[PDB]
Amino acid sequence: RQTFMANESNIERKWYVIDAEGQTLGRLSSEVASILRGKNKVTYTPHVDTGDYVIVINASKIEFTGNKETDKVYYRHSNHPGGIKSITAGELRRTNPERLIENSIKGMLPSTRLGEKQGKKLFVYGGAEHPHAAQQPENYELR
Amino acid sequence: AVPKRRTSKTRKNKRRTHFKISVPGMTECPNCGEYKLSHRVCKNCGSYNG
Amino acid sequence: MEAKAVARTIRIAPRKVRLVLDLIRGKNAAEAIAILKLTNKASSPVIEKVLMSALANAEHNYDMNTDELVVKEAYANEGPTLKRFRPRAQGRASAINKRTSHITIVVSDAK
Amino acid sequence: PRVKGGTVTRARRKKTIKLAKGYFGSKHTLYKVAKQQVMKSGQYAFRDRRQRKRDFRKLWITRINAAARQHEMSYSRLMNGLKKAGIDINRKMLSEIAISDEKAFAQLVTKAKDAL
Amino acid sequence: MFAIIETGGKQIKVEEGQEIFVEKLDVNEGDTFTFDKVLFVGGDSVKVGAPTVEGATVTATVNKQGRGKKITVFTYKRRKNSKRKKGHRQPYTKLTIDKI
Amino acid sequence: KLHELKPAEGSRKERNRVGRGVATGNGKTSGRGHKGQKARSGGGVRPG
RNA sequence: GACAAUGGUAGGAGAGCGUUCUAAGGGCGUUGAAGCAUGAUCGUAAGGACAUGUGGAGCGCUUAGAAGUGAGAAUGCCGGUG
RNA sequence: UAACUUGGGAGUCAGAACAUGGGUGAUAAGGUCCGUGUUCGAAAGGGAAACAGCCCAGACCACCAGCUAAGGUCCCAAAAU
RNA sequence: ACCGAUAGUGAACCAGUACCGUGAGGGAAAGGUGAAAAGCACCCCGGAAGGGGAGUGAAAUAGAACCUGAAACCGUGUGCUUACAAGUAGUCAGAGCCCGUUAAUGGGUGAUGGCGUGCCUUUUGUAGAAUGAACCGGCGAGUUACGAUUUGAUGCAAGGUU
Repeated sequence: RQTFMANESNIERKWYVIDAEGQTLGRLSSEVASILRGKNKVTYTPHVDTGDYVIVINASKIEFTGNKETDKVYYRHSNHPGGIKSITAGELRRTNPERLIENSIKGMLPSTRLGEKQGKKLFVYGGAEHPHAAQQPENYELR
Repeated sequence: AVPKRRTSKTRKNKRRTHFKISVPGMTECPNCGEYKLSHRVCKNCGSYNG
Repeated sequence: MEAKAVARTIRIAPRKVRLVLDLIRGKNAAEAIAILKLTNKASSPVIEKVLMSALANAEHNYDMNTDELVVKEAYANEGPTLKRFRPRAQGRASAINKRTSHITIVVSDAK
Repeated sequence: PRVKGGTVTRARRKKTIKLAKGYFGSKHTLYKVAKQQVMKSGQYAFRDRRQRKRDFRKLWITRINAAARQHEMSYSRLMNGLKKAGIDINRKMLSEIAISDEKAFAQLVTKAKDAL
Repeated sequence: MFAIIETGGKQIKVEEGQEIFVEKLDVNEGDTFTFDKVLFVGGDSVKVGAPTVEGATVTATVNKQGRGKKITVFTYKRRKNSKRKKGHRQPYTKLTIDKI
Repeated sequence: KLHELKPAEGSRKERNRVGRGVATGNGKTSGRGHKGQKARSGGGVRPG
């Protein structure tokens, strides 16, 4: 029974910054959902969280491939009879680019009490700057 | 209508979270020296002393 | 040392008594005698006696001055119940319960 | 002779209630309900012994992949190299050898690479 | 100085004075055993190779033979009058490592 | 010796009581199968 | 010691545990029996022990024999409490 | 590695889907009535998102051990961005 | 090699009675203080009932609602845990925190992850929105007499047996 598990006491976490310039929405989202989850460090510890905080920058520059800016609809419901709304992925990005990236990455993390706490490590901002200079966020390069 | 399921000891004891009587809220009288109801007379000896 | 007092087979139902016992459990002697005398409930003139006679054993059997006493234990238990019936409509009957309780109070000097 | 049941029914309805303590509500109190839950618990345990040997293997494989990716080589590639090299160390030891010591692990990555 | 032995169809990480539990051997209590199949000698000492290192035996003393904690193997099939109940205690041997 | 007796070997056997649980092999239905005329009490057919 | 075998309903075959009573032998009990309560104990299972309380006069063990011999379900019968 | 023979004890007589030959219906029906196989009934485990009957495979018990089957390797979710 | 108070007579308890019916008629429930009443003088709280002491006794947690006193159910105190969460409520993995046993890979609690649609009847097929059970305790269903046929055992054997 020689197996090592990691507890809150022995876990540390880093801060990274990813740039969305010239990146596909689904080719960037997949790689960020493996950092938040902590599948790059040797002590995986599925019961405990070991992931790292990431900061997206320039999230407007995100790019879609083929006729999607007018042929991809995001639907929602408000529980009232007949109330079902929709907005095209083009207009969403010219309106609220933080939401676009942030609702694609979260559809790749599990839906449990623990995947809800790993979705709070994602900070998204359209501008080339970010207000988190108080830490030491080092850059991470997507492969 | 009739009840479909029995009620457990847990769900019964939550309902009575609020089934309690409050403190009468009394004060000492500056004659009798005995607790009396506010804005009433001292029963032990009647002196309202408005 | 603690003096106790019991009233066995009082005729008020047990979960009507329990509403009052809460208001006094933890209070002080003179405060407890006053609450049971300014409350509108029906179990007050009986519970008060069980308390006015726990303080007569706290000083006549043992020797404690009745000023520094607290109420430590106050609970109401069950007693044997009486079976009764009340005739309903269209030739049918239903049962009735005349419930009973035991009341118990322990006063102590915190030593 | 007349043989009435005595103390033989009570003696085996308490062997079943003691096996159910910590169960919620009435499942640790009443016999009819605690007997069904004691039965289901055994069936789950038999199934859960088998899956414990599957769960832990997919834990050692994630750890080893995350250690190997640092040296620009996939878990699949590394495993194929080790077989050629005839090292024969199972998944559990490689994960422990990696977590405890980084240097020993490198001495393996290199051999697998040489094997190709 | 840790090594990787191969005793009971399994492998075990071993350190000096570590208490390790393995499958039932024939050696008597209070005797001294030895392991002839060592796979990996490393850590502080020189990293070595495989299938098996040359020489490199590991020695230990036997402390107790025993029987593990009891379990109960119950199963059934619903709506069909079919149940079964069995017990089990797996035996073991406890050793202490004293020379790698 | 009236306190250590043993009959011949092979001779006595224990009778079979049906309807005494599931692990005997003769439990619920007691060796009759399911509904019919040979499953009711009072029996099924004439000797002919 | 070697090899082979071991999912199971209706159903057929084999070996076992426990309960009350009796015969013979051998024992424990006011220096506390049965039974009731708690425990982290031993058997492949049905099950068997040993300590500690509560109680206050009866009860086990070995080998045979005889059965009102085992309960979770019948809109089952009776009592108690929700 | 089975066969037949004489004696003791039985249960069963409401079957279902899938593939392939045909009636009947309309080259309709998870329709129905026959021939020929298998699986369910009486069969757990892995895949088909969930899904008795479909593809793989027949559980004596224990294990933080190895090599494979159908099906698979961007993330949820183990293994090729 | 019959029962031991749900048993044995309907009936161990003033029972063919309390009661139910115009009538013929039906028909229950209910045993146990101690060896001996030695069945709690007197004192205190209270209108009493009921208590707290002091005494009787081997024992009053033996006080006439009297041996023992199980489970449902109702309470009082407390060691770990719970107010962003979608739960056949368990089972395997697992930190943190509190105790110390019929001493052995100990006991209690459980943040968080994986798997996971009660039991019984009846059916080709039931998580089933098909049936049954409010819960706990007691009682509640292949037997015997005589004949027939086949297996095992024992005795004698061209005899065997009343």
